[PDB]
Amino acid sequence: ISPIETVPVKLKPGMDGPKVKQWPLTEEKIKALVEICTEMEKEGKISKIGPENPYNTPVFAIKKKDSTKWRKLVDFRELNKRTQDFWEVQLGIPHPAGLKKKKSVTVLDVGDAYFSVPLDEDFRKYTAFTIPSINNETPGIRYQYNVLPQGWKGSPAIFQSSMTKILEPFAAQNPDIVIYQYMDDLYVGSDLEIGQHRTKIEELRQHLLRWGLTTPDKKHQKEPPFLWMGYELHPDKWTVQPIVLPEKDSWTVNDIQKLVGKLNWASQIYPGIKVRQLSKLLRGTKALTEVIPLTEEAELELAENREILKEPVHGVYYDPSKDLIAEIQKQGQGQWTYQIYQEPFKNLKTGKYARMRGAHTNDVKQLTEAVQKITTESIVIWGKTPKFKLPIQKETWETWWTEYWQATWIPEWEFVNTPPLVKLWYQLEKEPIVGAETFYVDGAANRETKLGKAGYVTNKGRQKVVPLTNTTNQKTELQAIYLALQDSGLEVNIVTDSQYALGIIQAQPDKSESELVNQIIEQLIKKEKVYLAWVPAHNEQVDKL
Amino acid sequence: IETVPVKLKPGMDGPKVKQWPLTEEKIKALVEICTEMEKEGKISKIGPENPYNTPVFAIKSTKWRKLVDFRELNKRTQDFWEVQLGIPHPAGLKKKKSVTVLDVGDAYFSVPLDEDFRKYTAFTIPSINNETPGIRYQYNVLPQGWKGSPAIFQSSMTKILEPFKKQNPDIVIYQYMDDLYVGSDLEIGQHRTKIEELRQHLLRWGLTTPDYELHPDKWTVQPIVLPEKDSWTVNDIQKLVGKLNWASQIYPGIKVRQLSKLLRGTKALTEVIPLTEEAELELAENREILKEPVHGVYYDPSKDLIAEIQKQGQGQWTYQIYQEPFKNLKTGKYARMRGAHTNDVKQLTEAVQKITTESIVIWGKTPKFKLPIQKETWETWWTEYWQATWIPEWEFVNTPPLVKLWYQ
Repeated sequence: ISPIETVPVKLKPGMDGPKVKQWPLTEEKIKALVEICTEMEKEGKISKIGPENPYNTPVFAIKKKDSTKWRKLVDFRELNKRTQDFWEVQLGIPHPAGLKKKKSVTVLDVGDAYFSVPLDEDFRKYTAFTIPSINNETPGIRYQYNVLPQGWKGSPAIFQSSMTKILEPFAAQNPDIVIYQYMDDLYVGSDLEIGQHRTKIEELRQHLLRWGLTTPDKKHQKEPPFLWMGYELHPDKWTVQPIVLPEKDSWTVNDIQKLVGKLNWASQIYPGIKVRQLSKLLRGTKALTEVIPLTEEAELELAENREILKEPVHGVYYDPSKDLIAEIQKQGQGQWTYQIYQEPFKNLKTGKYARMRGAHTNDVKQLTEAVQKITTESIVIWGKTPKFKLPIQKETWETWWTEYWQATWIPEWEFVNTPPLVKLWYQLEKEPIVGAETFYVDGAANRETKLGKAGYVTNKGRQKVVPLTNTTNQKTELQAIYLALQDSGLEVNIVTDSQYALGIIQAQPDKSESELVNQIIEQLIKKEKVYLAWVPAHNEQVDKL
Repeated sequence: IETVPVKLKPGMDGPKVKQWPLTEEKIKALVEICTEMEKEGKISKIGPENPYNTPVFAIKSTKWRKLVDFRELNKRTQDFWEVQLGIPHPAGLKKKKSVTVLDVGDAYFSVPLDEDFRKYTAFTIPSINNETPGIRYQYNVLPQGWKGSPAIFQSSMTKILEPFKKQNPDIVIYQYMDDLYVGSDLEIGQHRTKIEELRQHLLRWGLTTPDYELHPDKWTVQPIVLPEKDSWTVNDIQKLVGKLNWASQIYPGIKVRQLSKLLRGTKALTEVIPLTEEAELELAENREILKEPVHGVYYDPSKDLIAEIQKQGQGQWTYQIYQEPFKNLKTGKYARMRGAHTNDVKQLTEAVQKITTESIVIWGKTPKFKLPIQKETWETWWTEYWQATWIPEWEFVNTPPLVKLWYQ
């Protein structure tokens, strides 16, 4: 316990406290339980009140740290379900690339933290538990908690705000030293002459101890580099704790999930990691442990990642005096790579963007999406936005955004001449073309018959119809346009009654997960001038039915 | 002054909206503001026993203002406080030849907020890189942006305004959340003089008001009309037939079959089909039908207003406000006149604000927007040009209009 001010905790509106069964357990367990229980009553963590309390929560006794020392713990489920909500314990973690080099860093893990914070008095009656002697044929003893019980709903957040309040006085007396908080740890940084930093660490330790919170009195901090939340934090660099990529013959769903996870985790500091073909496999079905054979593309991606990974790479820490740069490169199949740095020799961090949605995608729209994702990330990590280095020409961009149907904001950015440059590969005409043949295209299919036709009729009197198997109304609508393109000169006007086809083509896509649309793309790139116009049905549409 | 008690809608729980991350500049601006406000009594730090949260933002009109996003608390309380304390919306305001908008939010900060309710005004100044827990406050006074605030204050406001309303029986005055809309049929000079009189009168009774005059005489539904050319082609006929077919969804008496028969044989787009007398008959009758308004178009006050926006290039935007599809209640166009001093998101923000103002003057409600913009882009940048105390509901469209110049 401690003279800390408790936080008031009420139960959920109109709820009663737990009144749960206590089935007797092994006699050995009961013995060890009474031993540790009366030992922590002596320390004021729990008291013993028998008569009037009608509440009860079950206790269990196990041995996970077999120090000839059992462990009591309480299933606080039914109580947790009945206690109010709290301020959400901090969701997320600080990324190392937003940390600033401090001349010295100490880590302090607070011992038995929750048990050292008092619990609001009028709530303690709701933590009562019982110990039976002989199959309940002889009564038992009943206790309750005076402190934050292990794994209760309010324990972590109440602990956090108690800790913050205990820190405030020391922080006021020590503006030059910096203390970040995490579940049980303090991370204390300073730019003081090392002797002063050590004296300050002992001052903070004695402060905490006088507030009831113990701290490692040894050569305390597991020294740098620090193994923190899957990270190596080195005095002047950070990286990820090494990632072992297993070599196996067969692969389960769970194992591919673990592999894709380790790879994306690695991708924040290892440049060039791809996961497209790895995760394409899991995206297939919702099977939980089905044996998925590895594919050819997935295996080359795994080889390339394995070759990136067996060599060490690190990141630098943030310096607010030196500005912030983000640079973007394309890879292929809607995969993009990027780096955040302040100097071009060492990165603050790296990352990948994947066009997830949209089967009819565009290189420039994707690049925009990547600039957006980076911008959000930088607002989170550093509190400002990068200056961007982008493989796109200014005329290209100014042309795209001015004609695009959405509104799109483009921060301060500088063109970089590194291939593969990002361009637009074709542009439809704004008005029909004089002296160019006009193709009235249309196509049709049957839902149940699954056969279809696609054709065109031209002003020169040219007509074609082509049959197709296992196609849809939409696929033949695009096939009719593809026919018009195939059979036309370098300037062609095309007329379709398919608003879906007009929508697809007018989206100026660069690649698709659809062979037909890629062939239309290659045709449109090949053509010199193409005006595409739309009309409704009910022309040549009736002849291809 | 004791507190008006605030009982939420039964079974409703409080707002639990996550806070957005902000740049360092705006976090510092919020820290400054809130330290002053805590010093003045207006807010107080809170414990973990308070699980609610409501986003905050920093906007600007030269120094930083804090803007709380109370949309969730609004729906969660004031859907019972448009009922228990509603402010009637004068249907006359829309007809006044001029309307000026005075900010009077600073009034609320004198009035204590009900004890039992303060917990639900909690907000969090966030922290960069998750490095520190976030600073947690709740209001002890009526917050700006909450719809309950002007509801509670309207008694005081009616009293304060009574002398001016006696002196000026024709001026219309409507209070929406933090602003008075003041409508008159005076000359802009006399109107601005009378606005200044109201300003000094509000100040005589201790209402500060800081320191841009809108005119609701616009056409209700801007009627879209087909182009007028001195020569027509096959493709011109095709665009004209297409634009006339889509209007058949709205004015059903669109009589176009003489035009479909006017392009009968397979011709090249650039060929010019002459103007048939049948064809000109159809065209004139259809222009005539376009001159008239729609039938059955009314304002259902039980439902919600819906606004849609289309980008038209060269800084032009078109919008429609409706409640059922094709039954437009108002249509218009916005155009930001500043070359390279405006960009797309600046324009969209200004347009959303103009549409919301119009919507308030006309109906007392604001519309839910269908914004043509990537969700995350707007979530990142909408504050950079936002100059309003309220915040409309909105959502994000991903299908483009293949109908662009069908609106202008």
